[PDB]
Amino acid sequence: RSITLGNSTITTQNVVVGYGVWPEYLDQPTQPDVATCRFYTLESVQWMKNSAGWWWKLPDALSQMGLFGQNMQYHYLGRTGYTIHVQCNASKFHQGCLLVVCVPEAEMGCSNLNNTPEFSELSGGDSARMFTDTQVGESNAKKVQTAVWNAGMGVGVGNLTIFPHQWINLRTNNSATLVMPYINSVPMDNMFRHNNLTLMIIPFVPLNYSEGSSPYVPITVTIAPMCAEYNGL
Amino acid sequence: NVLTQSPPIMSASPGEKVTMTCRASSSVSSSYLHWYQQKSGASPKLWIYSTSNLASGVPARFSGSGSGTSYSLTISSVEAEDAATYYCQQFSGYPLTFGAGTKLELK
Amino acid sequence: AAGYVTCWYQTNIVVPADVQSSCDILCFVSACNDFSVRMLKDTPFIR
Amino acid sequence: EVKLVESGGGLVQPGGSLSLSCAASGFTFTDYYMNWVRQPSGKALEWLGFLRNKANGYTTEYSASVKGRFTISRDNSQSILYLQMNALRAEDSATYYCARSRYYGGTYRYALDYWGQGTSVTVS
Amino acid sequence: SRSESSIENFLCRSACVYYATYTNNSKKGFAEWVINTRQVAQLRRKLELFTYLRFDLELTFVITSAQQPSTASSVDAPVQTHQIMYVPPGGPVPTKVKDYAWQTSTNPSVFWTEGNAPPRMSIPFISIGNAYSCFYDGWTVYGINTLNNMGTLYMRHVNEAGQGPIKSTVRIYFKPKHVKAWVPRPPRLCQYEKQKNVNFSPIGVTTSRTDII
Repeated sequence: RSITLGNSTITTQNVVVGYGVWPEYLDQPTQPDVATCRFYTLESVQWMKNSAGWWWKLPDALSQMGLFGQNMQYHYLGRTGYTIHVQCNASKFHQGCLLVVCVPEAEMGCSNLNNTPEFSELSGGDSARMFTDTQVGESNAKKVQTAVWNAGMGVGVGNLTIFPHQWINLRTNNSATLVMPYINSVPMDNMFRHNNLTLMIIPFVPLNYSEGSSPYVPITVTIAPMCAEYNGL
Repeated sequence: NVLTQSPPIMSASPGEKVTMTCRASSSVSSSYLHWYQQKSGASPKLWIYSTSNLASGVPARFSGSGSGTSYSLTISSVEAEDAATYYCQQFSGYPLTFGAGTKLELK
Repeated sequence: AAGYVTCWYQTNIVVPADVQSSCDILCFVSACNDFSVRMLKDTPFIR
Repeated sequence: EVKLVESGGGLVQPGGSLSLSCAASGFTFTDYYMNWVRQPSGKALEWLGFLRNKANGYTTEYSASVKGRFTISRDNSQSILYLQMNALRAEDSATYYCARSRYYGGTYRYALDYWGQGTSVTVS
Repeated sequence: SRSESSIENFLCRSACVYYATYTNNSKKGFAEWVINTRQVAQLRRKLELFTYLRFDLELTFVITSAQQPSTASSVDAPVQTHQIMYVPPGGPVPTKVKDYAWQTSTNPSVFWTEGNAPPRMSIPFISIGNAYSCFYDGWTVYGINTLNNMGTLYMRHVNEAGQGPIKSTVRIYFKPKHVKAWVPRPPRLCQYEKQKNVNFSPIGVTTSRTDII
């Protein structure tokens, strides 16, 4: 209840941590630990009736975010773990079910079968990109194919539970919490050309409500970097 | 993916059963094939959706069928007020292609 | 500039059916127990 | 009841521009897909494009024949659907309809349930 | 029986990955194969169950021959010898049959005379990162990851053409050895279009039935 980091404070009341391991620290990489370790609340998305899903590429949603974004232009390298708090707040008269899954190395697929998607289309900075429940056509050149039953990666979307995940059932549950360690092949990588995590929120059972209730429900994502450090002097 | 309708011109007296077919070039799924009806000097109206389901306000004389790459539409009893043009729509990829058109004139 | 105590909508007010949506907030102020005053004068709240 | 009227057609020199407009009343506008279909004089129908609902982000899906020339949009104030036609040719002389789609199960079958009355566009 | 489902028993299996021909006198006959795991679609779907892989490599070459139609007058041939050169990542690359890059001292090659056991050679975990990566969400061109580059192989005859043409085929066999795997991943549902990327066209989730009950 009412946890705080730096100059921010959020409140909480069930956590699922990564692949079982907890994030920790390692020329010489220096340790900045107090200046940017805080809760970065992104803006809320609206869960409507015929909504399809959302995604965020994770070391890119915190690129225009304050002093964390200032520490990226000053540093060529870095390695960072995360802690993600997702909560949506509806009444007891709404009903639905969300899957909050955190995918490492999620290559997206382009709509044209020869090309590859562009950086403006793969990831909106600190802004959610949307799945669709129709097909993106082949005629446009560089756009992400977002048929949500394939999850944009050419796979069964029901089998996405092999990644570290959490269900949000409005009947019983209210929030989700993930703690994701640093997963990469190299120990310290180029932070400008690599988005090594992807946070997806997909409504399996759609939102429903009776006439009179509030016709859409907000979802609030909060990311807090754990064990961030960069390389330089 | 183009659709061919046959016959182009169809004539039949009222009271009998007549049917038309719409054969696709490739495989179209059974849920993405629809039938429309356009009278002379009027906009089209959705008639049958997803190859077997009657729309709203349509009389029960019609029943669509077919699967794979061959689809059809049967009229159990032909009246006088349902003489129009009937098109079939599909979706395998984009775009949404229509039929050529089957014109029904009463005899 | 000496400070500001602004407050912002993060999300909307989600409400069920047959519940009113216009709600109010009250704000209380106090002293945080650790401070001092010097050079007594008279109040400006008089004629 | 559902009522889709539209307006804006007329005469145009080939190589010019024209803007159609579809006025929608009788339903919530931000919840359905809205299409654009043309038909020439006594020929088959031809689908030009649609525009998805608010929950899918108002993205557009043009046909391969008119991609780059035409533009579908909407007005954020009122329930008016637009069609900016640019670089008109000799074979664009047709009747332009305005259609709507809905979900039948929870799925989106690609049918068009309600149609507009049709405005006519011809070139000279 | 749970030792058949281990990672080594699932992936350390031999598989023919390439098949090319080359003839000695035609001045544009020499084989070439950039070593990638995305060649055969059945092995690719097994290696794409994991994000990061790390294995040794073992290759075996089944080289055969055939006598092409020459003119006349008693074609007699000695036993043939072939050269299989392996170019490491960042090495000089041949472009003709008579080139300098065949003779470089840092590209190790085997020489094998026909009629013997096939020429096996073995390649260690040759990369700078600590694991090969099957998927890469980023740029270096999108999703390439120039760090998991394993090299190239080149084949040619070493005998000059004596009296008649002779063309040869080669089948390369591929066997991952001492495999470690990390971060499992759902298996692919859609089909494979291009070798380089993950691009696809959408398909239904499963085959259907008539009624739920």
